[PDB]
Amino acid sequence: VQDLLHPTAASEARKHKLKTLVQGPRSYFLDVKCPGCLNITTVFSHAQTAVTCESCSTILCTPTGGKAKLSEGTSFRRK
Amino acid sequence: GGAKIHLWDVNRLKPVSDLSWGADNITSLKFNQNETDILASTGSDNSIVLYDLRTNSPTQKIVQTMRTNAICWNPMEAFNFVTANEDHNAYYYDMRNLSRSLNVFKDHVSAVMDVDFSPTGDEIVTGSYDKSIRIYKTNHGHSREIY
Amino acid sequence: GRMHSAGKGISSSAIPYSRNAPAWFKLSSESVIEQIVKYARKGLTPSQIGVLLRDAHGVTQARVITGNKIMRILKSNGLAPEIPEDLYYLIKKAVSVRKHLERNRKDKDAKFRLILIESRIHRLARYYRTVAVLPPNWKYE
Amino acid sequence: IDKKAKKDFYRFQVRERKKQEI
Amino acid sequence: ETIIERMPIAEALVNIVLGLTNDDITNFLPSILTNICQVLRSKSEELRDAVRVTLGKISIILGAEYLVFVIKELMATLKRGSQIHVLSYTVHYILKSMHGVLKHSDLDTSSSMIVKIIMENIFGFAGEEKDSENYHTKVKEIKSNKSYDAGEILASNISLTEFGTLLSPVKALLMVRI
Amino acid sequence: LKFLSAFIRHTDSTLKDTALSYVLGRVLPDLNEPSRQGLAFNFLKALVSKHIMLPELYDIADTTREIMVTNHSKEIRDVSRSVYYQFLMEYDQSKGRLEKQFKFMVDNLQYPTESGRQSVMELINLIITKANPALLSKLSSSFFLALVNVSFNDDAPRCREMASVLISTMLPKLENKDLEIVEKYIAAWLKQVDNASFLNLGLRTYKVYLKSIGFEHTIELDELAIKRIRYILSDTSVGSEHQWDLVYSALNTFSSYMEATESVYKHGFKDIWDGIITCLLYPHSWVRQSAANLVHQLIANKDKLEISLTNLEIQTIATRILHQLGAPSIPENLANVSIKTLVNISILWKEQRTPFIDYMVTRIGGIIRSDEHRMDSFMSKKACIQLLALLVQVLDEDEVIAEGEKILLPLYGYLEDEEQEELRTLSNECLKILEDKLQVSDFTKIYTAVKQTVLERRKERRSKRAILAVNAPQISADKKLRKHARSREKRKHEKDENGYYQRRNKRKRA
Amino acid sequence: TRSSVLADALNAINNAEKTGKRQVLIRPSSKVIIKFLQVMQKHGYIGEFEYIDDHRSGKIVVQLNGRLNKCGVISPRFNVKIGDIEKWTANLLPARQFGYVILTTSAGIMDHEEARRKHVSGKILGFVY
Amino acid sequence: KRLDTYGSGEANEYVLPSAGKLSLTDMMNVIDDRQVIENANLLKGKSSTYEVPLPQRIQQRHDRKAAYEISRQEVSKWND
Amino acid sequence: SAPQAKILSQAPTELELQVAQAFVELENSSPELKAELRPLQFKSIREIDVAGGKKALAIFVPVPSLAGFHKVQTKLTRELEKKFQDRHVIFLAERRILPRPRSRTLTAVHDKILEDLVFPTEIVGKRVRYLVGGNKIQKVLLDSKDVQQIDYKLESFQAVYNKLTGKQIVFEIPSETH
Amino acid sequence: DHDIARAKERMTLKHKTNSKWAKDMIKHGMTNDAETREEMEEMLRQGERLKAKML
RNA sequence: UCCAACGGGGCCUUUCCUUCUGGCUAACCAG
Ligand SMILES: [Mg+2]
Ligand SMILES: [Zn+2]
Repeated sequence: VQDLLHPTAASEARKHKLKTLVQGPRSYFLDVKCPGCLNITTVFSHAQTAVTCESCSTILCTPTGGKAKLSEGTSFRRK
Repeated sequence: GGAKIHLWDVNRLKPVSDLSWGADNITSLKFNQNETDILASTGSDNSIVLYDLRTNSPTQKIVQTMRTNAICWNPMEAFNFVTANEDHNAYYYDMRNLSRSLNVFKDHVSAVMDVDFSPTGDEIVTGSYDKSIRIYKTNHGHSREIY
Repeated sequence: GRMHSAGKGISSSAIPYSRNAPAWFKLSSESVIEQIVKYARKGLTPSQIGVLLRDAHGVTQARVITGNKIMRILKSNGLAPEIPEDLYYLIKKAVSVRKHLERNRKDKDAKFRLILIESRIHRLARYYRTVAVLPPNWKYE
Repeated sequence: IDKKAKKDFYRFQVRERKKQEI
Repeated sequence: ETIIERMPIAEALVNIVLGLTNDDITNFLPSILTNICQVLRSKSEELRDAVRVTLGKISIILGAEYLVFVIKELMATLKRGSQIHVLSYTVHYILKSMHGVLKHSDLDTSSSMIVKIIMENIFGFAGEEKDSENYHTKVKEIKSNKSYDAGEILASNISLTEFGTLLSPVKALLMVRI
Repeated sequence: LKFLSAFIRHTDSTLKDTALSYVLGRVLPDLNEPSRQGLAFNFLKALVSKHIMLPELYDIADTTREIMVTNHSKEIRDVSRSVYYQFLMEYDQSKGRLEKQFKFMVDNLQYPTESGRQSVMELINLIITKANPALLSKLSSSFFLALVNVSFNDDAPRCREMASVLISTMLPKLENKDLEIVEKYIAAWLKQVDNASFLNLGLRTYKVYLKSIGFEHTIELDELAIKRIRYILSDTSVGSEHQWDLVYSALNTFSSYMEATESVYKHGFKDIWDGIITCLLYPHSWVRQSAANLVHQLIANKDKLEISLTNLEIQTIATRILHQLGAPSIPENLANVSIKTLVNISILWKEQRTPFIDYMVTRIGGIIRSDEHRMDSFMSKKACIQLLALLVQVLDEDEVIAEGEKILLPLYGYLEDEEQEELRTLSNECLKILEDKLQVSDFTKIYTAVKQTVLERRKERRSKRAILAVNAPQISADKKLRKHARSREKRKHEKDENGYYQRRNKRKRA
Repeated sequence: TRSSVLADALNAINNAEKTGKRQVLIRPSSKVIIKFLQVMQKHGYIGEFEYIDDHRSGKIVVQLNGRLNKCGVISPRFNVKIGDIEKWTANLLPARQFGYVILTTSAGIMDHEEARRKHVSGKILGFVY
Repeated sequence: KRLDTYGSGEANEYVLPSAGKLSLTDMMNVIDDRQVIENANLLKGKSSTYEVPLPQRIQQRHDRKAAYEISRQEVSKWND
Repeated sequence: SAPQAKILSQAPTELELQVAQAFVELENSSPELKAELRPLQFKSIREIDVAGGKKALAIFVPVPSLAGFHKVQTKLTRELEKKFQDRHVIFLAERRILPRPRSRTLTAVHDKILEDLVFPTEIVGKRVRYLVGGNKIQKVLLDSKDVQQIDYKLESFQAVYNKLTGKQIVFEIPSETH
Repeated sequence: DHDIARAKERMTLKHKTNSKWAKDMIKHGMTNDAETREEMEEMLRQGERLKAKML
């Protein structure tokens, strides 16, 4: 037994994105700092493209099946 | 207790005082039997609110994972009350410390709809949506009987 | 609930409840419109434009950020497709399959898929003719 | 971006192709 | 296209007729007043407001002795749906317009008709339709309730002996559950 | 409670103190939601009025004084102020308590909310208006400094005006020793020439000092103000570092000084008067307005001067007042004051012919015909057109005929959008005055001269473009292209930072 | 595919009542669903229900107390005269005054008794008893 | 340099900006007498201005908590 | 800068003048925030009461400038609330409604006003509870970004929304027991 | 702290005023009802409590 | 003089510019 109207926050965190009471994305955005250049670029967590630093054309992330893998040496922060 | 919990006097046709924590409605309420100025209510938001008439104000509020259907105060311990809950359980509470329960009664297989103390205060009886009545000793977490 | 298949997948995007731009987004709406125009001029489709903006510029949704869809923004600037994007890709997939069938006439599987693809073009081509998006005389190949 | 670009998607692109056709 | 502009012609007709002999007045006034009240059947709100102002001015020119004729004519022409709400809005407007000219006990003759309109539009079926959330309309006669104001106009004019006309429907309402 | 109040107020019988103590026990807790306790306040007013002595009434006084300053409803503050004031003035209290009560009032004068400060000043005013001289003497110095603070620096203009009014009604009632402390502070603030802020404080407080105790009560303080005024007005040039606030303050206090005494018209004060004439064109508009008012009294009282204004100086003033009108944006009040001065100067020139009004008329016409700052020039044009109507009335019949062409020429275009409509209506009024002043024949002779002059020049200009085209078609074409380029720039619609679309020429600046 | 969301809501409520569930979740919601549930609530068949907005068709959570014997939709929504109402109440309800037939009339969605009282008619939405 | 219109309106002395902002302490200290200062006895001491009232829901929250402490004391009498 | 510059209305009210004065004072005090405070300017002010007794300042602003106003809102609002204590400051964009405006546009602009009100926090959700008797409770669920601030302003938000839209709404912050 | 202290001063004040003994005080009035010894003792207590507040 | 209800009258929520559809060549006919 569970309260459908008032579900526990932990219980909702376990559910599928579309199966919650109000459905919304589980993705997010990051502030990724370039290694060689130190400029900050906004990157989507599940980015489907190899995001490049505009100043350097330096690869920041690599697309994968789900979340994009951030290039080693690139610092990040959740935006 | 309806959309708002109201206090009435027999000799007045409009409610004498308006008690309410907020906008949420009140599903049940039970006066205390010894400290007669203390009142408890149940809300549709799975909450238990305590009131005191001497201050004409609500005092404490705790929210539970599921709704509580009935409340009964212990006729022999003014600070103890039991709650009939929708998670198959009845919970025994101390008024002064509501962060935990004194005991849990665990035998029903459907929502517990009503609960009552024996006037000696040593037993409680619970009615359930599963078509049974169970009797518990206040000190033990399983029923001694099912009717 | 796939058409032309037995698949029952439900994978999709989940639009957030909030319709407003993120508080952390601090870029002018005019600069986003200009970026959409440059990408379209290089020849990207509206779907691919949204991917680049969302992946590299923080544009969660163009409508949420600018107030207008990418489709409507480009048309305001003279950039519009000859045929709708979804119909465009269906025709190209039919062309690649038909080209493959010219060399490989024993590929009965590819012969089967071309029937499914072409039937998907007729259903979509029929729809656009009703809404007047496509001229009434338009017929596929 | 270059590999993802379409030569014939926009009306101006087909017009440009129409221009060189004649 | 010109109906709103021509309505005040009815006010001109009442003036010239009232100068005639009494036999002619009885022969021309009922035709003139009846014809105005039929324009209230119109589904145009702007035309219905143009009719209403002309009825108000004619009511001043006439006395309260003609008020009973007008109200009974109004009840005959407006009988179904939104027409019921137009009836009470127009009845209040005539009473509101005639507020200065009216003398004490002028509304005694028409008191019974007014209270039936007032009570029906507060507690009757018309009153319920005004309170219905499902009832989406832009007509101002229906969204606006003027029964309370009409009750104040009436109580200022009624002779105290007939003041039981107002209280009786109240008592009948109070006997039933409320 | 309302009935209980009327029971006590009127009926001879009264309730027990024990019964009264219980009721006040019920009222005190509920009293912190005063919005629905109005009738209870009337009950409390009854108890203090009969001076019934209860211990709980002293707690009521402590609660009801804070409600006076914190509550938002005006009615509750009004009734809570009355009950508190009567309690303070009537009920027995220890001297230690009284100082604390008055300590509360001074500190509450710095309450954040403006309505709170205004309510306090009602209570301050009650003490000032009705209190023992001994009590006022104890509290004169404290109120003055606290009130002067609010008047000097406060967000609410109403509070500053109220603070000045309280000081104005407070100083006359002070004892000589108490007033003598006030004189030190105003003197001390003026002495602080190093700090500009202290100067504004001294100059503004000196204004309140006049009209309350008057001029010449203490000569030393008066002399300090003039030295500060002389020091400020002398350094009004570009190199000067004085702020527009300090210049405006000096002109305010001088204007009040000017009313107080006629010594301003002596030769000693001429240096200040020259500085005032300089400020007519000071960069700030408010300084111009205050300078304009001073010059108006100077011109109206030119006979009072020991050294009468030389006609050259009067004519220089007229040039500067005309230059004021030509400024981009001018208020209603500056325009009205300026034309009153120029009319007064015109009377002198008319009565005594000055060979250096025809000069005034041409300058007025120049302003009416100017196209600079079209978007904001309505007020300058209004003043000029109204000024001409006034000049016609003063000027003699023979004199207007000589200058009739100059008057009627600029207004002809108007005689042939609500702002434009207003200007055309004013011009018609001016023509009616000209018609009444003159006869039928002289008026029509002047009207024909302007009509032919305006119509002749238009057709003459139309020809010159034709000869310009024929002789130099290419240069005429070039001039034509520049004209269309200019129009397109003015015609274009542009958006503001707020997405507000307007045509280029509609854009308004000063 | 989905044809009647009201039918789905009523079927889900019936199954929840069948299996002894104290609450039921309905997706999608509608104006018609809310009016049907409000009639049910006014007649005491259901208790509190709460509407959840997701910027889409929506959801509803209904509290159940065991007081619903049956609810159903009548599809298609046949046109009903004033005279026909009796016939329908005869065909859908186990007894004469046991339960209500729910109609959508020109004056809104209401039970058949109120439709007679207001003298209105229209199409039939369903029944509850 | 440029003409400062300061809007298009009559000059008001009460709107005139003041000032570093001068506190009341600065004004009373300028006297430098120490016998005039003590006459302003009400102006020396801890600030006595009232705190602005809090929002009622926040006030009720503290009222509810205070009421709860009292009620616990009343029922703890039954403990013996 | 004069206060009249900040005010788009030709005839500013006294409250408008005071708040614009606070604006220009903040601009002058700031070394560099002025660079973004100066372009910003507002259309009007409305001081509206709250159930608790205090008041709220609704600052009506142009739609395009609302982005910059939002960019500076936290600092600007804290400064103004310091300047105007016992008053809650909120920035709302002024959105066109006239075609008698149509109901769908009213609903859209009311929603947008709600999102403007809740700022900086965001609306997690909305719910309607239908009680047995027929009452309806409309509830708006807010996120917990700045809970300590908005907790003091929830009643102000309710009062403002009721005053502007004429709807009763309850703001709740889930994940906390208030 | 000020508002927490202010809250405590209320519910103490309301709690005292609700006390049953306080209800006994209001049962008489009009300076005509019999003055009981307990009331006279309170009248003495009111005197010193009054003195404290003047000071 | 202020406040709260209830009644009236005038305004406002619309800066300026472009922008209905269909025939035939910015016109001209139709809706
Ligand atoms: Mg697929
Ligand atoms: Zn880089």
